[PDB]
Amino acid sequence: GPMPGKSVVARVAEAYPEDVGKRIVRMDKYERAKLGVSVGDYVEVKKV
Amino acid sequence: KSVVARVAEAYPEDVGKRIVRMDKYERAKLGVSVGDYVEVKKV
Repeated sequence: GPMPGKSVVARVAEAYPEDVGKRIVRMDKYERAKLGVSVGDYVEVKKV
Repeated sequence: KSVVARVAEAYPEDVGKRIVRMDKYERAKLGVSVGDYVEVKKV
């Protein structure tokens, strides 16, 4: 059933070269599902 | 030092690995390095 979006803790990995400078983060469907976001949505990232 | 970024899909090889790919500008603005851990939340 529907779950609310939750914060996710993830390990930083380096960007693919075509993505550099585009202010994107690539995250898979499991992280997006837990976050409650779709591709093209915006997220806030903070150090932990 | 929160930074806003747009979500893009994962490369197939990265699916299931609990990573977030971000470039050198984002890492600098966040003050993090590859391998560090970050918290991500929906805007």
